[PDB]
Amino acid sequence: MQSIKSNESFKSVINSDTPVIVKFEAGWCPDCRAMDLWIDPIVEQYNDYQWYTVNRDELEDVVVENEVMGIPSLLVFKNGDKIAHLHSANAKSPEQVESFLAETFK
Repeated sequence: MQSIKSNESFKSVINSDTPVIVKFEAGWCPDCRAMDLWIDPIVEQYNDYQWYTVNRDELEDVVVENEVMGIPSLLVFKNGDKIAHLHSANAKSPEQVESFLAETFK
């Protein structure tokens, strides 16, 4: 998962013809840390898609405008449009993330 470090970079990768998956997170967060222990196989299954991270405190403008309400959240984009949003309250286990991505990519 490559880190996005600016608003322009964010705009740029979300205007992809092929879908893009972005994890919003922060370094202090033990739920964000948890997710990293189990997310790598899901990333591999979903290899065909680009995965990125956004630090929630670093790009607030992005966070607020994409209606990111807690962390970790997983949002999916295609041609600039937000196509799915996994809110952090439901992002607690690999089962939950897998199910969200299956529902979004079906």
